[PDB]
Amino acid sequence: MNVGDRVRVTSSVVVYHHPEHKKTAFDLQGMEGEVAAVLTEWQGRPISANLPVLVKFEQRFKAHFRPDEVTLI
Amino acid sequence: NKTLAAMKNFAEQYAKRTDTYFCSDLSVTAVVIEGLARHKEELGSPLCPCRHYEDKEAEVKNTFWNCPCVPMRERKECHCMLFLTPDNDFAGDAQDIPMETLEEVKAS
Amino acid sequence: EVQDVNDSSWKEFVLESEVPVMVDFWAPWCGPSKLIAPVIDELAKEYSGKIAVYKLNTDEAPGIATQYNIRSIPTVLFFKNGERKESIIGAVPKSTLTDSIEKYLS
Ligand code: SF4
Repeated sequence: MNVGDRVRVTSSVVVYHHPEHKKTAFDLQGMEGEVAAVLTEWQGRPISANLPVLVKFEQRFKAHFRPDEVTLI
Repeated sequence: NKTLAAMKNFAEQYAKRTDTYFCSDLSVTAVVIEGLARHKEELGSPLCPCRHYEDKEAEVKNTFWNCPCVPMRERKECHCMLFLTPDNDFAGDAQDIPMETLEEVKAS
Repeated sequence: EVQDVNDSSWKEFVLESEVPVMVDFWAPWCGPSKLIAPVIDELAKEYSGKIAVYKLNTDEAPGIATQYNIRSIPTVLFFKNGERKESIIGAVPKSTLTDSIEKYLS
């Protein structure tokens, strides 16, 4: 949405890159974090990133999402 | 090629490190690797060969679709079908591709 | 064989056909492209004069690929009376493509 918003993961997102669960399936739903970036353009030029919403959580752990997977607070 | 050999190695090493397997039709694996290599050459980074880009060079600098891409690193979803999860039916059981087969598809 | 279509032959071959059109957006160095190609070839024979089947190389014809915002490949696009009817992404099974063909006939 807008950079630096509190958002909740409200869809089944399974990640294999979480520090507490390195190289293992871990669902993210129900977690809360901040919108670090909304990837659409590099230097005013259009980009095809299909998970534009980057959310920073705790432990400096971050994940990319589709807009429909996350909700504002 | 030395680039193809470098690309080959990354695919083989990364597959093992992630518990993913190459396609049961290795000619498919061969196509992708070579496409990654061709992109490595002209663009700098091994930009995913199974997408269309409005701006290849900007795409290389956002790094999103730079192999291994964000989807494959976080969600293990690889749509070129280079890195297949065990449950996928197209997943063979090799994690190694002969240097020989990679040129065979370049001629084919 | 399934004929190929470019930037200059799009309007005619696709947008103006009186029969429903199934277009295969592909690329010479995309794995799954090699996989659907046979299926697209088999589906052509099966539905002669019932639907129009064409292949579009995204490298060769980047203007159309841009025009229809084709992002993932292979994509298979469906056209009825020059209207973009459907978008199926990836190495689609024959049955799924079959099921889509029926949805557009008489
Ligand atoms: S989809 Fe991602 S992981 Fe798979 S080949 Fe393309 S860039 Fe690599």
